[PDB]
Amino acid sequence: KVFERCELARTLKRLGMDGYRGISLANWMCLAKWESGYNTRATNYNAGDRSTDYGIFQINSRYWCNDGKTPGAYNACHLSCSALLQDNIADAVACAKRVVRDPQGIRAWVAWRNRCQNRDVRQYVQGCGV
Repeated sequence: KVFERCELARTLKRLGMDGYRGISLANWMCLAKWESGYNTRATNYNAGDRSTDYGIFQINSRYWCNDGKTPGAYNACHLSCSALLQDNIADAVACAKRVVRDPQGIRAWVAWRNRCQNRDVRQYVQGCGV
């Protein structure tokens, strides 16, 4: 599923992402935008270290979900990476919250540091009714 901007903003709000661990909805929107273009099916194999990024938030298999093919990996979200490829993003959201409960918080994703951090992300949620 490729979410439309405002559709995603309201879905994320309903899921309790607005201000979760201090992270505004617009930050999550900015993150999803750059990680996948709001696409829940997006995947990216990382030939460098044998791990794969999954879903709308491009969550990595080395530590967050289990795909059985990443060496010495962990499954902190305790989900099969398949759960991160569903149209329904409830599981991906559960996992993104798990990610940010760690010290780095939203900084866990480098694309967020590159495209969202210290930027005006208000545009992401404008007119969405959130």
